[PDB]
Amino acid sequence: MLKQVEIFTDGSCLGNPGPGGYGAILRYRGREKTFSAGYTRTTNNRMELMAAIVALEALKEHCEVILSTDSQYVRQGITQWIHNWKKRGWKTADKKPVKNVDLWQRLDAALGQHQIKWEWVKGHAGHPENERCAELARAAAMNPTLEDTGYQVEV
Repeated sequence: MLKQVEIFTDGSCLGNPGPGGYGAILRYRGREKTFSAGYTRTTNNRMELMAAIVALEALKEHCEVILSTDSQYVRQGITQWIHNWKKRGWKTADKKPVKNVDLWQRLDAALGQHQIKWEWVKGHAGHPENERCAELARAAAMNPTLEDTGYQVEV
């Protein structure tokens, strides 16, 4: 039994906007849970974020997590953006809502419930788990069955 929750995530999109999907593997309690869904019209950035959201919202209790992902998008947000966006009420320099605020807020809400350690990996050098996430993400993108109601073109 592992003493830390381990999450692996990836997302993929066939357009901008186009069919996308995500794959996330969660090692928790003593089980390995795999999550994957496809959206008819979305973006690659929204799928990377959606993959982390889904895994984290699957945790019912406060946990110690290690999230491994190659998303530059998540990495940039976690490390350079989110802290300053919160100070600014989630507005850009020109006072408009930040792009994908819906998902960033939803991620934020999940983050604050656990003790997380982020593992930024190189796509070309991932764990077999990262590689499976991509497979899942790809498959999902060829069979979308959900609507990304949050997706906008505007902001």
